[PDB]
Amino acid sequence: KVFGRCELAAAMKRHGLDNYRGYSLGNWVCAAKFESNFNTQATNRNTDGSTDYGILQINSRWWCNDGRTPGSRNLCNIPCSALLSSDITASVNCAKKIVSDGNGMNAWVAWRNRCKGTDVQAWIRGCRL
Ligand code: NA
Ligand code: NA
Ligand code: NA
Ligand code: NA
Ligand code: NA
Repeated sequence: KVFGRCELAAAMKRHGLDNYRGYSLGNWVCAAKFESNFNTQATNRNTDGSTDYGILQINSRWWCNDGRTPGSRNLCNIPCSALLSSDITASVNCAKKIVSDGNGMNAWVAWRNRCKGTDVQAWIRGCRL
């Protein structure tokens, strides 16, 4: 599923990401834009044999099991395929596990480069959220 900006913002809001560990909603929308272009089916293969999955391009080395990232972990206790669903539950829950504290969004390089230190409120503008 390819979400619209405000559509994803609203879903992320419903799922509790607004001000999660102090990160306002726009942060998460901004990260998703530059990680996946709001496409739940986004995948990226890395040279280390890991893969990034879903709206937030969550990586298989640590966070999910894809059965092909040898010697890796699954801290979200999910198959990585769960991160490709139109149902954003698994991606949100896993994102919350990644951000386990208030510097946690540094995990996403795209967030660091495109969102951190920015007025992320623009990401929810026009959404009435
Ligand atoms: Na929802
Ligand atoms: Na893994
Ligand atoms: Na797979
Ligand atoms: Na899917
Ligand atoms: Na930006």
